[PDB]
Amino acid sequence: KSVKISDDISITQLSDKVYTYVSLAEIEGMVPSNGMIVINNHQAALLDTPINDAQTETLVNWVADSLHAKVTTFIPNHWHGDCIGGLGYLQKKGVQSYANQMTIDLAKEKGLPVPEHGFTDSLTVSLDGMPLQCYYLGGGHATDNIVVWLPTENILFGGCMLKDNQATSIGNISDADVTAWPKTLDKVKAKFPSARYVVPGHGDYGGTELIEHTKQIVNQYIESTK
Ligand SMILES: [Hg+2]
Ligand code: NA
Ligand SMILES: [Zn+2]
Repeated sequence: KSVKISDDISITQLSDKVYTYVSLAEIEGMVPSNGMIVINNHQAALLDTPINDAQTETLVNWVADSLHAKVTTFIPNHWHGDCIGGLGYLQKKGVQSYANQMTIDLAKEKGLPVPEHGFTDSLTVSLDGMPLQCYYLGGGHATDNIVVWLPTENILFGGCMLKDNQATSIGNISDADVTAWPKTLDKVKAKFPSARYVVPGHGDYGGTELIEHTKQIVNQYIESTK
């Protein structure tokens, strides 16, 4: 059940420990972005932030006030705004961040907020006992794009690397590695055959079919461009 927690942010529960939110932002489009909120021992991990500090603040305050958990952790999918737009506020709030080194480096050269701990292959952050496993399986939608697996929950936040079942466009391929994209998706499917829920960057979530679907979109793109 979708729960509007603001006129722009709405949250939806997938399990007792996991929630996926959608924040909307006018830009391009009044586009909607997805992210997660993983809770344990009154500790929250925000996975991706809303387009900015304002939205981010609203969400974090809702997690506290409503979910009765304090966001102490943050992991961005990659350096794009719908991933780290609210990192500044979080840092202001004292949040520990982890991200692919690639992301850290890009945000850096981009004068963008910088996640503070950087990993290169894979990493597991124990959200007070709860494992949040991050993996860099290759380039996709963005060169630095990662996925975060919640083993205990069997939930994959594949991020902006996966498209919802209704999607039909490859999207912004400005920072994408098109040719790598299909192989990454291959590694992802193979790596999480147990995905109960697969959550993408924009749109509704589903199951592992989101992987094969995104891969259909990309391969077709690669063919359209004979
Ligand atoms: Hg993202
Ligand atoms: Na997001
Ligand atoms: Zn992006």
